[PDB]
Amino acid sequence: EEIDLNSGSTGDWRKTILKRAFNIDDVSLFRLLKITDHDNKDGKIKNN
Amino acid sequence: SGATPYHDAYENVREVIQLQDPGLEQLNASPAIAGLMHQASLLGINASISPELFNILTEEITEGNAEELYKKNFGNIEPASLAMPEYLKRYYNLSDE
Amino acid sequence: VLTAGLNSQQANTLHAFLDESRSAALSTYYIRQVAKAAAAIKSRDDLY
Repeated sequence: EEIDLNSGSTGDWRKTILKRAFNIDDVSLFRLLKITDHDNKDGKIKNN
Repeated sequence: SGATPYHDAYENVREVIQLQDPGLEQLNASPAIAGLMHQASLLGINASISPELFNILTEEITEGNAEELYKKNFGNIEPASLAMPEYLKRYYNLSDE
Repeated sequence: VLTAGLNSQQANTLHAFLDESRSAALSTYYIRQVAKAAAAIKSRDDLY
């Protein structure tokens, strides 16, 4: 399943759970994605 | 049924705002944002007012729709039984005061 | 969006709160719409 981590994305329940798991907002979650992946040209990841 | 258009998502929202800002101080301090919402709806930050209740509270009661509204708000019970003070008390779980 | 931003104690408080609110709603609905009329239930005490 795709989860849109772009800081500008709107949420859904999967996105909400991920934020919940980490107790962070969408802006810092987006940055977290870039910390983990500097190649991803988008904010979308699969729920792997 | 005892006036219970219970809305769980509403309560989750209401309680979190109270948990994050227990007095709505940030809103007092940030009128640009507070001013984006009408006061009637800001009421629900503190008041337990679900959107269904909001629409009931703002509903216009007139002669032409009075029967209709009874059926739509209380349900098909009996206006004469709602009229009884004991019935009324139990219906809404009220105190005597 | 909002519950995901809570810390753990606020969340415990939230959940406790919500369960109490849900009971009143479920109980009232049940008594008026679901409970069999054979049972003379007019209150949460009678439902208990």
